[PDB]
Amino acid sequence: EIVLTQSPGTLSLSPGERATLSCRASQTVSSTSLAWYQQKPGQAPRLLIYGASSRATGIPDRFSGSGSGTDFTLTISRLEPEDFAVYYCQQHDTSLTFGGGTKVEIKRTVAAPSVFIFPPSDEQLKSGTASVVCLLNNFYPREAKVQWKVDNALQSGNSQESVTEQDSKDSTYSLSSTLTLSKADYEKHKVYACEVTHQGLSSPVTKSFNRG
Amino acid sequence: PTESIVRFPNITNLCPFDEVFNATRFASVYAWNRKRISNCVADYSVLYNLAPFFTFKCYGVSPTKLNDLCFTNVYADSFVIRGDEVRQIAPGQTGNIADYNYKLPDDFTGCVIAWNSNKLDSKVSGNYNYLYRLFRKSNLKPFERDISTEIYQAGNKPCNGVAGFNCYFPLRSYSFRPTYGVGHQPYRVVVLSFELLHAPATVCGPKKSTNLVKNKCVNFNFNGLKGTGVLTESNKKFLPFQQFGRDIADTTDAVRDPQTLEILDITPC
Amino acid sequence: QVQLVQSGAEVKKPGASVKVSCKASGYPFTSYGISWVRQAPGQGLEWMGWISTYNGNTNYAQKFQGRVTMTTDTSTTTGYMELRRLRSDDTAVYYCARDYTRGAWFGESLIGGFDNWGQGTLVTVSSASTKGPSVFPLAPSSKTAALGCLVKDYFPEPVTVSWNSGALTSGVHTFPAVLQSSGLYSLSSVVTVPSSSLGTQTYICNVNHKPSNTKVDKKVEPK
Ligand SMILES: *[C@@H]1O[C@H](CO[C@@H]2O[C@@H](C)[C@@H](O)[C@@H](O)[C@@H]2O)[C@@H](O[C@@H]2O[C@H](CO)[C@@H](O)[C@H](O)[C@H]2NC(C)=O)[C@H](O)[C@H]1NC(C)=O
Repeated sequence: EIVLTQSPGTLSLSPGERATLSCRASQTVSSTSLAWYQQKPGQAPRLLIYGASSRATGIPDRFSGSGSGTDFTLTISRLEPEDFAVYYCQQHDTSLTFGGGTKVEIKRTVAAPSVFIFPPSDEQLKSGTASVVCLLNNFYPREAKVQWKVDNALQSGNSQESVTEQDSKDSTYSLSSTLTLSKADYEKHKVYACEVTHQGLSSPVTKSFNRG
Repeated sequence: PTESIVRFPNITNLCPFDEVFNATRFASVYAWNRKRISNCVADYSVLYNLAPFFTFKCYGVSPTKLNDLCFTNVYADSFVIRGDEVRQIAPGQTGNIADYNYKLPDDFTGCVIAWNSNKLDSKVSGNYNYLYRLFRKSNLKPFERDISTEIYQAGNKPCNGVAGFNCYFPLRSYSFRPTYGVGHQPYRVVVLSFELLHAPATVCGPKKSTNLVKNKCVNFNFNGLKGTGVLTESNKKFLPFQQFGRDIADTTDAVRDPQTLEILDITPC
Repeated sequence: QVQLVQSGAEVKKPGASVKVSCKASGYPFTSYGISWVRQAPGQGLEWMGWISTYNGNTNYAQKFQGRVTMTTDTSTTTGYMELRRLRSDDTAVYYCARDYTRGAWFGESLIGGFDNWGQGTLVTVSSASTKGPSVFPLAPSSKTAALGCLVKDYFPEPVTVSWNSGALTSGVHTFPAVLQSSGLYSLSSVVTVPSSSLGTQTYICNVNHKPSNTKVDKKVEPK
């Protein structure tokens, strides 16, 4: 069936510029059968534009839609703090399908993380398993590359990461990476290392910790 | 008279006028679409609140009085025509559209609504999706549809169902584009026809009914039949399909109550 | 104002069936259809189906052609949806919306969209039992400073965390829960404190799990 592609995947702007989002249709879609939706974090979606031009009820004038045939465009003239959300295009010309999604965030000055590390607590040493957490405090932009090392070697698979939402005040992210593994191989070594690379830093950082 | 009494059928569902006017697709004029509306409340205000570019012209009744009239049925005929052929959608009119595609009877008693649809039905490279019949053997009767294509032999020599000189394909295309004038641009047309018979008057309209009062002179209103008089518990014989009785003086004298299915005599007070 | 209210969350198990309800208010029920959509955690929207509130005609997506079925009740003006043979991929949030894409009476396409949405119902499908959280500390090093507490091996999803009951709200980072291969969730809470308050101030975190009725407090101190 008809496949809609949203480009790009993420927009990084500032509170007051102009935003343009593009939806591309595989086949030809009639202009009467396309709509746009906005979804804020933790809320339900809502209708913005229908018929590719018309505006839904109660929608501020700053939203406009246009396009035809195989290319459609949603424009926001000026960006407010409340306009940072995810936008979806829908067609119902042949069946009904949705777009991929396009998140619009805040673009600010480049910052740097605050990489830390924590040894396992003594309460986990008798449960047969342990975990070590590498932390990355307020940084920007989001994309940071983190690896774990048992003092000479790169591991994979046994590590999972959590990334927060963009901070309300300074618009920065925070990341955590947890390496969990039983105390058997944990006792086999003494020192571990977390290696972090980010666009903000001028050199990849490596923070190590030994047992003691 | 003492009291005013209104008796209408107890129906709740609303009529689907939003599905007729806001339909994504419209039909051609030689294959116009017809929809049946019954058993619903018909509020016509939504057809007045539209912007003053919806041409609205109705025959046999005024637009203001539509909210106090019951009907047996409503029929909605939808199609798309050219800009300057909206003149031909009228009783007692002729032309290429009226003679060969869509005909209205002289006793039409119905409304016609048209609006510009250039933003939807036109294409830059040409929109040949809408057709109309140009050749026919004879004019067609009111409300007759001819969804059929066969060769038209204007001359005298028959042909083997294939076109050529003096053997024409009946249908033609409109070829709408946005770079035309106002009379060469697509127009969406909806024709509403009010069928009123000796029936229980399905399509009522927005009106709340009152309790029945008898043996007193009151103002009464049964399915739009309004008058002043006294209502008596009649003992006449009505067949199950009969709704009211007429006297020798060509005016109603008995009527059936649309909520409880009993008969009543109307008498001057 | 148009309003739609959905039921509560489900903790269904694989191979079971689930009913989701959606009660409408503030408009003529039979003039509009009802559409059902869903969103899996971390992914986009996905249409499930449409049902007419006038004659009961339905229209499903071929992915759910044989598994889903929707019904309506005009007396209470409430829609219902069954999904059958629940798999691990059916954990999501389900949205009921008022429809303006297909006509209720004649079933043709309109100019519009889903113009009124419900609150959403979270359905979790996993063959796991309710387990209370396990809480561990993670304290700053000997040498601002950072610390926190780890809550691990808990089910289901909802767990709340606070630092001294909102005393230290400014400076709290609570990361989203992650689903391990054991079918259990994990989460970390981190605070940043002055480098000299490590040995003076008290730093307790209160973690609450409702389905297991746990309200446990734990203090983190330097070592
Ligand atoms: C056809 O639809 C228009 C627009 O309807 C709105 O958008 C749709 C997606 C859907 O969400 C509807 O519920 C919305 O009402 C209708 O025009 C609106 O009508 C209401 C009520 O009269 C009015 O308050 C709004 O201002 C109108 N909005 C606009 C943009 O004009 C219209 O009623 C429908 N057309 C017909 C002929 O029924």
